[PDB]
Amino acid sequence: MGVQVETISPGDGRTFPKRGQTCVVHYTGMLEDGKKFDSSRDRNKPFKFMLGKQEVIRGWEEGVAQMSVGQRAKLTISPDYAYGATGHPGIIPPHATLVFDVELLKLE
Amino acid sequence: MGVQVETISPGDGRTFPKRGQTCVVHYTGMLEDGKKFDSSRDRNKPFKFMLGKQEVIRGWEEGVAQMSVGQRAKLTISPDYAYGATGHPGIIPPHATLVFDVELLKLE
Repeated sequence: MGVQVETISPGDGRTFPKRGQTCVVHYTGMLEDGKKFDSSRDRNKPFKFMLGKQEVIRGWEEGVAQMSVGQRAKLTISPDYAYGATGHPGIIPPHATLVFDVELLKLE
Repeated sequence: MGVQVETISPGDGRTFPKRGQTCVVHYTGMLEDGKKFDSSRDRNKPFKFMLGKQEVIRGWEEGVAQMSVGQRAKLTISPDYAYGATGHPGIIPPHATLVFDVELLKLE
């Protein structure tokens, strides 16, 4: 099923992350029931990752690439695009669909 | 391939974790190249988990059950018994075999 991107608030509509750019984001990740399992907002520190390096789940690689700079969006990511059958025991159950609220602050 | 348990130092040879008991352990987890990705020792705080609850990877569920109280052992865990194809991007690569040094301190 992959990743579905639903907007929360608009970006510039013009600047989209390209391979090798560093995306600077704030995010919150929730299980399908709404339980938060991770958030950069609760650390008060944006998270950075390089697009295409696979240092985030596939749903982020392909979903954040669809966002424009400044946009906030909800990414609903099916387990094949997340942590799969094994999940991450103690944090993410097996076969978990995840929901992330992501704001793309800037590209570096 | 599952989990292989190789001893490091002996336990009592008599008391093995049973379903529903809380295992109190110190551990270090390494990727196959030896890079440490997690350790309760570096937090100076033992880790507790309940056997059979799937709050640890399958290799722990089935490998720690083979340890006796007081034993320290090396668990080599193939990806199917760990984090599988997806891994945990940014921490555990896809299809990673992991090595844990685990000491079973006590059962609660």
